[PDB]
Amino acid sequence: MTDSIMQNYNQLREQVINGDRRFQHKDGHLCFEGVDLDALARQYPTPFYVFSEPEIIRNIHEIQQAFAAHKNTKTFFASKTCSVMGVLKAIRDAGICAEANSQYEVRKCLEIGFRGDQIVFNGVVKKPADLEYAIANDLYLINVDSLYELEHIDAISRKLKKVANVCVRVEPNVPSATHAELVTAFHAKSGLDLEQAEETCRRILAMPYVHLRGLHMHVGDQVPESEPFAKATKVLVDESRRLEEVLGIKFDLINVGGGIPVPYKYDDENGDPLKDNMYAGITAQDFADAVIREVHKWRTDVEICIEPGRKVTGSAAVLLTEVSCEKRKTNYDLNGNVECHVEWKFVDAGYSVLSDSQHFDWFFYVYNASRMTAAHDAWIKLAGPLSDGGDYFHMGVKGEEFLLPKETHVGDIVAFLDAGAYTIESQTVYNNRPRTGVVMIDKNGDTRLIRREDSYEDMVKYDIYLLAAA
Amino acid sequence: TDSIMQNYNQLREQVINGDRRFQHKDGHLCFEGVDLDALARQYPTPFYVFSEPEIIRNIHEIQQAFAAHKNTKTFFASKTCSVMGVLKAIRDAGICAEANSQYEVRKCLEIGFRGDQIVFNGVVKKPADLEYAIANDLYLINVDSLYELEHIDAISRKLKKVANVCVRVEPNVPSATHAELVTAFHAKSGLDLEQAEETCRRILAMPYVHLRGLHMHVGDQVPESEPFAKATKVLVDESRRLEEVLGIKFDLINVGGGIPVPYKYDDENGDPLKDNMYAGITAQDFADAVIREVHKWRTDVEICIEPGRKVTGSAAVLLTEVSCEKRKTNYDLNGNVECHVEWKFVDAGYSVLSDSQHFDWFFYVYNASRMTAAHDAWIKLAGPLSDGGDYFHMGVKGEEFLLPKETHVGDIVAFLDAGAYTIESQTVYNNRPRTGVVMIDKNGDTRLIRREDSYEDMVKYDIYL
Ligand SMILES: Cc1ncc(COP(=O)(O)O)c(CN)c1O
Ligand SMILES: Cc1ncc(COP(=O)(O)O)c(CN)c1O
Ligand SMILES: N=C(N)NCCCC=O
Ligand SMILES: N=C(N)NCCCC=O
Ligand SMILES: [Cl-]
Ligand code: NA
Ligand code: NA
Repeated sequence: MTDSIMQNYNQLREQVINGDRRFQHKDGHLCFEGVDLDALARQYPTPFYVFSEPEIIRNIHEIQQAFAAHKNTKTFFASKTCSVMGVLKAIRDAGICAEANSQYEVRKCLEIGFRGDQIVFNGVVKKPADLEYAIANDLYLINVDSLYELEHIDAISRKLKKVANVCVRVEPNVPSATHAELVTAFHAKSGLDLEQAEETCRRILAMPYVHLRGLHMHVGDQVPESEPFAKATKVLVDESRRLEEVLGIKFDLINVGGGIPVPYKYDDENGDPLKDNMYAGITAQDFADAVIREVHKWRTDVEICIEPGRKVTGSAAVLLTEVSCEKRKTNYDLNGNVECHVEWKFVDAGYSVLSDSQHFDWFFYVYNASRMTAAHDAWIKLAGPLSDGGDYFHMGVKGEEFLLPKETHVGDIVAFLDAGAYTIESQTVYNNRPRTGVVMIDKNGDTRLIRREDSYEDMVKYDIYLLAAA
Repeated sequence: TDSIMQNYNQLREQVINGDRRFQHKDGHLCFEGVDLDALARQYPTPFYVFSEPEIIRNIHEIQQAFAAHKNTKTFFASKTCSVMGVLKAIRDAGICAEANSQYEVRKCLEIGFRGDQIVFNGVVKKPADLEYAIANDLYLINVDSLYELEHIDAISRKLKKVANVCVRVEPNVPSATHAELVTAFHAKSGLDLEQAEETCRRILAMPYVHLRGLHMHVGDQVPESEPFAKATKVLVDESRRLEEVLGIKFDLINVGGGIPVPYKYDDENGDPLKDNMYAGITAQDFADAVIREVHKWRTDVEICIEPGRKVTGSAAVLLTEVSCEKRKTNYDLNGNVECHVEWKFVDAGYSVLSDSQHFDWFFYVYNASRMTAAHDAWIKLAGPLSDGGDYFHMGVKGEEFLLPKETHVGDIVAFLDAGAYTIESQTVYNNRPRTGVVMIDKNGDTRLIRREDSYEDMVKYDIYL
């Protein structure tokens, strides 16, 4: 079976450079929208991320095509997924809107060109200063998370004499087959209890500068099944319908959140999405079909807002990291007898550069971009440069082991695929390694830097100290 | 439960009545005489406050531990915290510095550590990194691979500057810390022990590489003395043997770091070998084991140690403002009520205090604004991030913490023992800024030593029109 695993992985390798809309090969190198990534990793210092604006556009089209059966849909990119300004601008250019989770996320969306009526503000903590900024900028929605926050919205909206447009976020009591930390609709810190929606909405109606637009929920992240979306949307729809009758109102909209999964493992025939959510399980079309069906049982004219994040960018980046050292190690037992030997390959990216590979057991395809057409036929362990004993990549092809060509040598470029969601803002300067540069491939296939690597002077500029040596 | 609550409040009283770091005044938690509620009104929360006096106390513990061995050299592992004012306090306390990257070496030099006070560790030292170290006359480069040693030979020859090295070896010694924190067993780091002899033979023959000794590091937060005793004995036996074989006298032996810090103080209720939030040993037990083994061989040789966590761990407190609150209902998959949860939201989440989420790390949590009030209410403590999992799971009982029932939005919550591995691991996830850092100096005065990331700082890395 360990040869079949190896055989299967190289079947996947050949699929990347043969039937993948993102990738080709040239001179034995992995290519991304026609850009030789080996050559690219010689022009910029590794490790760095390369994003594909073509692939962002493709993903966005998939999301929008998915909702064709409901004309009045509004799509808000969850900027928490990636808020590099060049990536935000590409998403604005593609024609959808923006969702933000903090005052500075709202500000950067405004700065990059999203209008206030293109921005939704989510979050379990919106301090008075955050609310005042949001209300002064005529945000499309502030998705109210608590009665405490609502009291501030009432007072600040009156103070500003500006209408605050709100959804009431409710927990629909719907679990999902994703990471425990990634469920947000079941025993959650976020949202009001469903039971509190009625009186909350009633009070918003009486508030002169707070305009109730609808109800909000968000199921979770990387949800690999359509049923949670159907169940949760039904809860929201049923309460929306009931409140319309009870309160004598007509809701502008309903906001069903995000959570469309992205494939991080592609050989679906070998995977069970309900046991391993690296298998996506559903497409954007399944998500749309589930949401739209439930909403249409209530109104076909109401506006549906969605908040996809991961799906917009997840598949649209690659992490490029150079093999920087190598060693063979012996593993002994407690009495000093050999157990095995381990071929360690060290790349210049650790978990401070790719957080979820460590902290959320996230799988990304790993290939030798310099030897993309070579058989990946050696079992190796892939370590980062950090001090932590545990800074190596545990989510291997088999156990903690990866497959690379037996010819791999120091200086080869290793590529992590599907590296575009939740990979940039989560970086650290642990061990004072810099956070990575970020390169963008535009619609013409041309590359440019859209974020610099942190410089040394960046490592210290935040500190206040007396310099001792120049 | 009632017992857990009484025990937690006995611990609370001990914080303000029998802890060298803390007092109470006006009902508020004080740190070295500084009112932390008052301090949190002067700076935007969340932020960290470090105590230079406690850093000094910790270094004194470490150096008093080694009183039986005159020639001991102590290198603060700067990966623990390299805020420049923290490095300055450590430098001013009189010990040395260890670095894990070219930029760590540079900031150590810039803040005033001399080259001869700096050890460079790392499994990846690229030629540019090695050249920078060699050019700066570092006391040690702890060689981690033969591949790296070949670059050291060539660069040292090219610069005509002597490179001072240890050979790091894996001692084959497991330890009862986190799997991710073991570094002396099945590790990515070090050479196999059998490779030491030939590697040392070849270094001797290199004209611009000087062999100082052997190096190992057992792990981080090691709750037991036996692994250090056993790993040191391995290094000492092989140091003795190579001295005989090669006819040399080693400069030193470097036994690394790993002195644990108490994150739970009620040791009478603790199993350190299952829950290493209990420290299990002290610096003195660490020194006793190391010195006991080295002294079977040489009493004159220099012992190098690389403590990180022990220097700063106990010397900081994360201050975070209660910023929202709500009560929720947890239902089962049949609409039946399971329980009722009181959520308190602070303005710090795991992007500020990484290890509370990513390594299941426990820190004492108290209401600094109501530190003299009974912590008599069961709450769940959430951060502000989008993630549903951004709440503090390492509670007083399960995922539940105790705070005064009087707790209000605007109160200041303190996380204790927040001084190790808490700053450089922060992120700007959700575009919340990495925190400011305040230092209480030796005279009890406060000053900002790191600014909170501003909006501008965070967009400044991007290249856009
Ligand atoms: C309220 C809300 N909206 C949308 C999203 C986006 O999630 P995803 O990236 O999985 O689409 C999130 C992030 N979990 C969220 O918290
Ligand atoms: C080589 C080396 N020495 C010293 C340390 C510091 O360890 P600690 O903070 O547990 O004392 C580390 C990090 N575990 C290390 O990798
Ligand atoms: N999360 C932490 N503290 N990791 C590092 C432990 C020491 C290793 O370098
Ligand atoms: N680090 C990750 N991916 N967290 C969950 C992402 C969605 C939550 O907001
Ligand atoms: Cl010293
Ligand atoms: Na109103
Ligand atoms: Na020599």
